[PDB]
Amino acid sequence: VDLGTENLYFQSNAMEKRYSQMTPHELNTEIALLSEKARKAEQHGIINELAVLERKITMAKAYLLNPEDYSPGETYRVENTEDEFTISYLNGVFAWGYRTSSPQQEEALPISVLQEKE
Ligand SMILES: [Cl-]
Repeated sequence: VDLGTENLYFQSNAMEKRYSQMTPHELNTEIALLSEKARKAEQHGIINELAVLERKITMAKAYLLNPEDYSPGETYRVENTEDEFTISYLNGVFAWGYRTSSPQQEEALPISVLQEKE
């Protein structure tokens, strides 16, 4: 068993544990540092790395938000897409629900990507 293929499960859990204990100021500092590294990756076209950093930023941003500001049963726009996502329930910093374009698939998205409808 090459459990190393699951490297990101352990990295992800460590990140979430770390962010869950941060103050808002610490999260803002983390996001600023990640954003500066992302800017550098973007300016050099290092796409893979830019994507890794942006996924971390999206997660850090979810820890700054308040899960109670999101409502089960409400439908939101998924940031940077033309999709709509209806929330089934919240757990941690994620909203479990489904996209109106794939209503047979329950799935989870960080609350930071849910935008109130316009
Ligand atoms: Cl995180």
